[PDB]
Amino acid sequence: SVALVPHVGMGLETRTETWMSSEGAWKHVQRIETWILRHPGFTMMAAILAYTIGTTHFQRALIFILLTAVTP
Amino acid sequence: SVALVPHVGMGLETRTETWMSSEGAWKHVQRIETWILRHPGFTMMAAILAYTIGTTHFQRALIFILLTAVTP
Amino acid sequence: SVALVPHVGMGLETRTETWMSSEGAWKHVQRIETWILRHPGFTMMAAILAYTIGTTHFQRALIFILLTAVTP
Amino acid sequence: MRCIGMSNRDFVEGVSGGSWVDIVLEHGSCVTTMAKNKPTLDFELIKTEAKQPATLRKYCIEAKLTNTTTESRCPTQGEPSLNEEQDKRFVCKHSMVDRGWGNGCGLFGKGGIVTCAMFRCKKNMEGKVVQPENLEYTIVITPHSGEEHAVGNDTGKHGKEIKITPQSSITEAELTGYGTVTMECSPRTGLDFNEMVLLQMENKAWLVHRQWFLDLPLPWLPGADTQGSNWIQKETLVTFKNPHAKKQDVVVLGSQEGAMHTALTGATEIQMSSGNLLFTGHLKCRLRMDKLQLKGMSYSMCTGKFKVVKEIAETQHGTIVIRVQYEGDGSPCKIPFEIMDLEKRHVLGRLITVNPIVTEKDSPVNIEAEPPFGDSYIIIGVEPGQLKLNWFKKGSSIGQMFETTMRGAKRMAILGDTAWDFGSLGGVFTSIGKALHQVFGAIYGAAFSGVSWTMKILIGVIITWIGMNSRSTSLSVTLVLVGIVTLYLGVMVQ
Amino acid sequence: MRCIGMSNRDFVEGVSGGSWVDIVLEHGSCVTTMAKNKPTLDFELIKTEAKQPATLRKYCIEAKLTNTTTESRCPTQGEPSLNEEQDKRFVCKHSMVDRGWGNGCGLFGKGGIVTCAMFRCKKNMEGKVVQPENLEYTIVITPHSGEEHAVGNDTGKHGKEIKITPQSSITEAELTGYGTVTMECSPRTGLDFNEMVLLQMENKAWLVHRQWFLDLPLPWLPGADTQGSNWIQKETLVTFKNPHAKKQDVVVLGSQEGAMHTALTGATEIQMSSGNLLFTGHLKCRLRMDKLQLKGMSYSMCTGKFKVVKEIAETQHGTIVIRVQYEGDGSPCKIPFEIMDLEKRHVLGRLITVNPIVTEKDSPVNIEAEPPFGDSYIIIGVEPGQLKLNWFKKGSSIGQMFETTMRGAKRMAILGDTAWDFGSLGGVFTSIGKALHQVFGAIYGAAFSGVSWTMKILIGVIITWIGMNSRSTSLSVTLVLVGIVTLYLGVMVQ
Amino acid sequence: MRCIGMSNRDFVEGVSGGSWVDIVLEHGSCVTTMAKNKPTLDFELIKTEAKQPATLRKYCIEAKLTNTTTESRCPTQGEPSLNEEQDKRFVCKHSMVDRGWGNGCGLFGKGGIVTCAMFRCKKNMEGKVVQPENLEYTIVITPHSGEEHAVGNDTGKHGKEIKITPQSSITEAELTGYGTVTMECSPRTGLDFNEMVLLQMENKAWLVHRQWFLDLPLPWLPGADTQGSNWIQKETLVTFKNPHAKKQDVVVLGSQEGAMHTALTGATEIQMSSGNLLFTGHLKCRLRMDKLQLKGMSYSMCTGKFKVVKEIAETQHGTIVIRVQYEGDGSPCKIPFEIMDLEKRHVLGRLITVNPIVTEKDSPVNIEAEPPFGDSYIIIGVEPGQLKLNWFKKGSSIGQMFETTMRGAKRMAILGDTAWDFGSLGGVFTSIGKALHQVFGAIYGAAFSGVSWTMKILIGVIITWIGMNSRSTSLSVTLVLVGIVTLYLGVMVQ
Ligand SMILES: *[C@@H]1O[C@H](CO)[C@@H](O)[C@H](O)[C@H]1NC(C)=O
Ligand SMILES: *[C@@H]1O[C@H](CO)[C@@H](O)[C@H](O)[C@H]1NC(C)=O
Ligand SMILES: *[C@@H]1O[C@H](CO)[C@@H](O)[C@H](O)[C@H]1NC(C)=O
Ligand SMILES: *[C@@H]1O[C@H](CO)[C@@H](O)[C@H](O)[C@H]1NC(C)=O
Ligand SMILES: *[C@@H]1O[C@H](CO)[C@@H](O)[C@H](O)[C@H]1NC(C)=O
Ligand SMILES: *[C@@H]1O[C@H](CO)[C@@H](O)[C@H](O)[C@H]1NC(C)=O
Repeated sequence: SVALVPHVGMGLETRTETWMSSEGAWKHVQRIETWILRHPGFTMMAAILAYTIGTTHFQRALIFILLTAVTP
Repeated sequence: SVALVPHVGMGLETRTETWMSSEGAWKHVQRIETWILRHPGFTMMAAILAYTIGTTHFQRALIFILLTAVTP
Repeated sequence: SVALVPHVGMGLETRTETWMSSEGAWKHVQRIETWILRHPGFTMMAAILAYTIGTTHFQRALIFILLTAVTP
Repeated sequence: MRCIGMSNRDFVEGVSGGSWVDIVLEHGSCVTTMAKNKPTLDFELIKTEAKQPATLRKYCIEAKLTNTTTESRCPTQGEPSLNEEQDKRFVCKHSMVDRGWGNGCGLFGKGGIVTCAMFRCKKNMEGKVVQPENLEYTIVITPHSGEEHAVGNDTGKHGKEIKITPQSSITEAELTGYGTVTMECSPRTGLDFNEMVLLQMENKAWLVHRQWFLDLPLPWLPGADTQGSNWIQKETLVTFKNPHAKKQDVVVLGSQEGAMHTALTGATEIQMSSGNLLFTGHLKCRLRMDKLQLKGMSYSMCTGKFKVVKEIAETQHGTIVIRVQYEGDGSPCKIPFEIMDLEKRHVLGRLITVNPIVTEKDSPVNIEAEPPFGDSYIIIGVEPGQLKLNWFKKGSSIGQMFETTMRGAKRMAILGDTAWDFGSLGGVFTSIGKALHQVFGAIYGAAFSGVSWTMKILIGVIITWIGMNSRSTSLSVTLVLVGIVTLYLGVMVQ
Repeated sequence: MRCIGMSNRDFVEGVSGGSWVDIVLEHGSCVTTMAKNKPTLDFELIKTEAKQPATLRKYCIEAKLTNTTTESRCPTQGEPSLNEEQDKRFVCKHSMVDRGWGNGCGLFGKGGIVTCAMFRCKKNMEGKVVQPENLEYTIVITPHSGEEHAVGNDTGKHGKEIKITPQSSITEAELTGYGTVTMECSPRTGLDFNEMVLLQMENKAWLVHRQWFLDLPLPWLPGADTQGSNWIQKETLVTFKNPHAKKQDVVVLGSQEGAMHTALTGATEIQMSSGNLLFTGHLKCRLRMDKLQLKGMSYSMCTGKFKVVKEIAETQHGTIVIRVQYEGDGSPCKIPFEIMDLEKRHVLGRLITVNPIVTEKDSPVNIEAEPPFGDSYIIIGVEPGQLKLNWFKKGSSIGQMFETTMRGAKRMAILGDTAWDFGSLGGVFTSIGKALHQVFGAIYGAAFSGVSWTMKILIGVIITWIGMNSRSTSLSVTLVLVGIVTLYLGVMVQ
Repeated sequence: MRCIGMSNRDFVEGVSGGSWVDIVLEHGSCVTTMAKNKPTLDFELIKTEAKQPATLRKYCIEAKLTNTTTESRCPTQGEPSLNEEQDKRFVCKHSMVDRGWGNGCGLFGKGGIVTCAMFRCKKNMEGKVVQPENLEYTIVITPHSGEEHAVGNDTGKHGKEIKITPQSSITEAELTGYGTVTMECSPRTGLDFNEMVLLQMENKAWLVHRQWFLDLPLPWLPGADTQGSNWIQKETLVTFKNPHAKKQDVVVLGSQEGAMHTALTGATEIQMSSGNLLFTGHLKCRLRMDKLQLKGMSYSMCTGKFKVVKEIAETQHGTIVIRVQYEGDGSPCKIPFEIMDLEKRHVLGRLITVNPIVTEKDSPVNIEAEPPFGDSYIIIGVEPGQLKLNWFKKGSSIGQMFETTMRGAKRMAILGDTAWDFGSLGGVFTSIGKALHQVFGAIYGAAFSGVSWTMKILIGVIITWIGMNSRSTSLSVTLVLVGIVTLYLGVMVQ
């Protein structure tokens, strides 16, 4: 749907506040947090998968947060 | 027949578009794609036949695409 | 177009000859031979290209005839 | 007798387990079935009637474009719209033209332009799918009765007509004086119409493949359509040109009837004028001759004389037909027909026409028989009045072996796994042979699915070369024989 | 005066090369310019009047399905057709359902089924585009004169309202007694509308990107459509549910007002009721005050005293405003306003309201001045009657420098390469800086096309880690700088 | 001004040695020539009249068979002869059928059969050829004068129509007040019609190759034939089917109009209703402006005011067009048009419309000029009354460089060695370059004779792989260059 694709990043931002600039800016972080809280099993599975696939102590956390972010 | 051997590449191409310029350009590509998706067995057979005849990792794919494109 | 895709190989061939059984059998062969006679430069170019790309004394002629028949 | 004029003629000499024998009757061919103590018959599949055809898809071969409308739009102002775009009858296309102050616009750039034209189909070809259950195979059964004109008579009135229908797999054919025969045909198995369409176009009909008929790049409408105004994929018969990027002109292509004809190089031509008449394919049936009796078996040997009405004529397979007229009394009798060598040690040749009899007086009867290779003597009469006809039949044993091997190979190439059941009397050997051939034919159809005969030859040569280059055992000779089979299938096609 | 009540306010103290200065006026902010011997001015872009809007595309947000019809087809007999399929107003879809003897057909399998429903959009949204030549930027210019309620008066009637239009870029503004000023702005370059779309929906308007607007998954029709019946991509609002493959039920989705509102997070809201009123964006241009003269320079220093009307109030940027009323004789005069320290060795602070005068006797005059950090004394009157007003301005020089650096960084993040023209007085240094920042911003936009602020922070942290891990010289510090500026653009967004 | 509306527009900016310049005028494109002291001109090859067409060969697309006769011969008796065998109108074909006693014969075997049918062509197409001296290239020359209706006016009535004829190569064009210009073409060099054929079919004409037209597998007759009854190669439109080897029936194929339209995927459509109107091709030839003079160069600079009639609009190449009307007195004057930077120090943008003048009062004047990238101030009036309009042109210097490089590459790929003469001012460098390009194009046409664009891409990537695999010096880089030019030629097709 249209709601899936947001208007952020288009470069048309100015000094004036945008539409739904207060709650729409942090809504992704909040939805990811509540999704992780509702699904802790998938979170731990992605964590151990990133831990066993990274093996660099930096790519582990990167792949972990990517797997928890790309999953709505 | 008459429909075969089109008037392509004859060197008379100019700045203006030719007869059947939109559909005639990708006509062969589209018909080959249709013939491949309709008969994938021959595609895999030609791939297996070319993998054992190329022996250079480049002639294999070349002979494969040539076999899948030569068949009308 | 529709004439580009024939009805050959469909497995419905019976004892009775099919439509265009006399001229349709050697139609592609004779059209390729006439296209060769009308365009010998491309034939010799494909021949030398396949000779330089084969380096095995067998796949040269195969690639040559494939490149000659694949071009309508 | 009717099978004699046929060139591609087959001879079955097998009955076992209840005189049942599996034969495959072809439209262009005919099968001569003979036994030891049972009369010989000639089965020819002369027609296939397909009733209640269901329209699958109608394509347009020649059309026209009326109400040519065009409207441009200024650049950076969206696309142009038309009231004819909402009607799918109007084929429409959008493109970009050069818009500036000379075209009534304010900006200079690529402006959208829509071109619509009412697509009216001038002539259309129809696609009909027929269920394998509504078929009707017309089979003529000519018994070797030795009539004056039964030899090669394709007009009929000499044999019996059987309408093999899937509704009644079991059927009986009652002959004149030979009794009744059983013919259990399997029309659903051989030449299945579930993937075949009866494409009709300008009084010319073809038996096309369904998968090949569905993906034809032509404007089509479903068979359920009764209006005929809506067409799917109208862009295949309609082109849009943008000369100099100034205006868009829409043009209707010519009649695709010639393109269709040159696109049907593998489809078989049939007759669809008042009824769907398929004249191609095959029909495999088991034949049972338990109730079939020899006409005139109770007749004794007539001690009269015979006269040669028609000279001995050798057919393409080597069987000779001789027309002899009985002169003596007692017309119902058994003709003492035999074929011996020059020294006349014993009967060396065989008789195609089993138990030749004389029906009525002064009626020339025909007798077909396969003489041996070389010189032979045909004996027609009894010792007092005897016709010792000398006949030299060309050929050899190895020659006939090669001919019958090539005929069997061609039959296997044409019928696939159905030719292995031709003349099969049962058993584990023929069963496993047919099973292996069916598996190999399925693999071949998966590999060689829609390739041409030239491509078949090329792939066979490549496979043979790879097999000859294969140094490992148990894998080279298999590839060589596969390549030879592919070469044979390529040289034996259409 | 009008610029004092503004939270986001800028101060320009540069004029050279012909008394010109480049300033960037924004809608939410305002610019307070001043010179050495020229009167200070306050420029505020209050409104942008976009005229002659051309609708390029109208998306549907809520529709209704009428005349819902459907029909199924027997398996292996093609697709089912409907008379409504030829009408693009009817959205349709083909699928397969279980067909057998219980449904009315004879074959058992997957039969084709189609269902058509008339797509009648009840409410929709409109997307328009305006040419950059049709803009009208309304800019208010309020000179510091010192009326009774001039400070923070956003109603108007205090300055001049100039309508910058690209039809006449060069234009003069005639003030009351301050002479004339020159300001050509060319709204084409600032906030170009060639890639932006004004989107209107339920009396709520947004300034969306053109590419983001064209790729909206909603039923749309071109802006040139006047009937509104034919829609494109109607399958986004109309779905077809086939439970258990029995029947295909068509149904329209809910209203997309909320989905669009949550889809317009990065879009800036504007007002479109009777005219296109843009209240966002920026406008960078050159201002020439060579013809600008000081109002009241011919007046001498009056000897009368002053009385404080309103107490000294410090603004958000450090400037103070004092409202004083003249009591002596000879009201038209130059107020001896200054800011000194305790010992009064010389003036330490600067005066914002250049040349403060009293226009009328018994009229409160507002004086704005920027005192130094720490303690300061504001002298207003002559030595007989003098106002000794103490003021303690909190902060330090390092704090002011950090605040100015943060403001400049925010301006460069909001305007991009346009902020480098803010307060520019020419020269090769600022020119090469603007060029380098323009190339860097082009590369940034090519890399960060439409990423979110969270993904922006993520890529910034990634680049910072790569730079800290890269051990090469002249290549890691650049990566750390890119990571820092990406983190800053992430935390300073929306 | 007519060249402004064209998207594919070229700009020639060179004259030397008598002000001669070689330009290639195309039908889809237009040429804009300009000098430093001579007025700019716009050349558009709008039409090519081909007179005196001689029919070379008429092909048949739809025929009809009548008087279908057949005759079967007994085996071992030769081929059956009919009275229609000598008649060249009747198409015949010999075959073998099964002959025996059932067919009226005495022997059994393969008997010869002949089937003749009168070949009556109902619909056919005609190929014509025209001598290269019978061409008449219509070239419109619209000088930049400033008429409000001259910008992109394809209707004409504003320029001069020149009929370039190979009999009269050197021709003169007399403009209104700009003087005379010389054009020498002799079209015998380009567009060799000795190897091209105008193929007309159902009021649709194409420009095809002679070798491809003479190799069409269709029933044809020479152009000298009048009766039209004799057709050569009739078997390409008729099929002789021998079902079951019983009888040989001949059936005429459908209309080959659709198959022909398919066979013309690279042919260019033209107009042939009453005269052969070629709207494709090119004409490279020389233009001499030595006799050409600037109109109104002796006029002074008028001091009056100007008003903007039409706003500034940028073309696809970047040249802006401004329509402004003069207000003051003294109508015959010279418009002080200039394009300066933000600082207004020196002119940067060049004027496409050189020497803009005001012809009559109350008449809008069009002025085209190429502004620099970024912001540019267009000054139209004198210091007191001046239209200082700022315009922002997007792009960069490297952007325009890549754009013009791609334009030149496309022109080369389209014109062969002819594009090297575009804007050629003479010298040894361009001469040897054109010679090398002609040799390379000859070798290319020898190698890439009639291959499609897909085959072009395939051969290009193959040559690129071979060049990357080659390790020898001076052989890898040339092979990579051949591969990449083949890739570009395959990409830019149709
Ligand atoms: C199309 O043209 C015909 C003939 O000019 C006319 O009768 C008809 O009204 C037009 N419109 C439609 C929709 O057929
Ligand atoms: C072309 O010139 C003619 C001259 O009469 C004018 O009527 C017409 O409007 C012009 N076309 C344009 C400006 O597109
Ligand atoms: C839909 O139905 C209504 C009433 O049931 C009718 O008025 C309308 O014409 C119909 N729409 C069609 C047939 O397109
Ligand atoms: C603002 O200016 C208006 C017009 O001069 C005046 O009526 C008003 O009192 C001033 N102050 C406020 C707070 O509106
Ligand atoms: C063809 O048949 C028609 C039928 O009447 C006849 O008039 C004509 O003479 C015949 N032509 C030939 C060449 O036999
Ligand atoms: C076929 O039989 C019919 C029976 O009436 C006869 O008239 C006809 O002559 C026979 N055909 C041949 C070729 O003998």
